[PDB]
Amino acid sequence: APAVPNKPVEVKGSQKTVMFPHAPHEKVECVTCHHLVDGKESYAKCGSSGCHDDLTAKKGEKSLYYVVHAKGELKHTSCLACHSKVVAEKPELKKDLTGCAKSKCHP
Ligand code: HEM
Ligand code: HEM
Ligand code: HEM
Ligand code: HEM
Repeated sequence: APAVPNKPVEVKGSQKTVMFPHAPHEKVECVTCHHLVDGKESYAKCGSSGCHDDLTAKKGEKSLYYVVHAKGELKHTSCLACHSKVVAEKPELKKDLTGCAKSKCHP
């Protein structure tokens, strides 16, 4: 695999950009997020052409907003789905990991 980035990286939408840190996710398997595509591994950007390249729609497989924020029923784990399970076990982190304002994603 390539080396994991050692600094936070940009995740751009149509209007806002959020910084993603790999360090706190050191014990999550790479494949949980960089999922297989047509049975092969890939570390391309999520919003790459032919991937989740619709930067304005809020629903649908092709929407980057949806694959990031949807709370349930998906084929792979979204950022908000996993963070909601962590907050049930560590409720002190609710606003940092799930808030829409003043959180670690949208400070
Ligand atoms: C597991 C150790 C693992 C590896 C390896 C890895 C690599 C990696 C690379 C090479 C990039 C840069 C992509 C580029 O082409 O610029 C990258 C970026 C993102 N990653 Fe990652 N990553 C590993 C693990 C994880 C885990 C566990 C998750 C989810 C919690 C995750 C997520 C992301 C995200 C988001 C990005 C940014 C993509 C974008 O569209 O900007 N990585 N990773
Ligand atoms: C970048 C790390 C990235 C993320 C994040 C991500 C998430 C993701 C989710 C949550 C789903 C399920 C959506 C649903 O159930 O409606 C999902 C599904 C697909 N993905 Fe994805 N995805 C990331 C990376 C990439 C890349 C680099 C591509 C293009 C090669 C891509 C494509 C797809 C496709 C196609 C699907 C639908 C079928 C499936 O495998 O579930 N994703 N992704
Ligand atoms: C989806 C790409 C996604 C994002 C975005 C994301 C962000 C994120 C941040 C900003 C933090 C806080 C770290 C800090 O304050 O420096 C954080 C922390 C944790 N996350 Fe996350 N995360 C995304 C995805 C996922 C997934 C899919 C999981 C679970 C499979 C996950 C888990 C965690 C955990 C655990 C932490 C640390 C919590 C703690 O106990 O301190 N994240 N994430
Ligand atoms: C709380 C549920 C919450 C809301 C609501 C929210 C909104 C939001 C918007 C409107 C954007 C901009 C869309 C665009 O520019 O196209 C956006 C972008 C991102 N968000 Fe978000 N968001 C909420 C919560 C969180 C949390 C807790 C995290 C981190 C786990 C997070 C992450 C992201 C990421 C990544 C982006 C950029 C990619 C994209 O969705 O286009 N959000 N958010």
